Amino acid sequence: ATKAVAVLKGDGPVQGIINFEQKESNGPVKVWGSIKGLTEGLHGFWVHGAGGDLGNVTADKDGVADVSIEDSVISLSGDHSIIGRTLVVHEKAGAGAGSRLASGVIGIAQ
Repeated sequence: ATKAVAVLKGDGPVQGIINFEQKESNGPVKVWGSIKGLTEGLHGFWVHGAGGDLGNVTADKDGVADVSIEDSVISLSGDHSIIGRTLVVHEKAGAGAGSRLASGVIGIAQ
């Protein structure tokens, strides 16, 4: 199997760590992670450039956001291994204009 981890951080309160997983070169890439600091509402937090663009993420009263969804596209295994890409977040979904609030990097779960 293959595991991937990426540490994201905005300025101070904004912080999270998205985890990945793969069964084979063309296995289903399980998307799930735990973010915090954000505000109650949607938060488009995915890997820009790669094929891992999903809807948005939901936060809690204390910003605690939980991510748990399945999507076999990026495929972090084989020739099209997304492993080594960059992750970011948008100010809001359906915005169009807004500098990335945070930024990270995808890599094997050392």
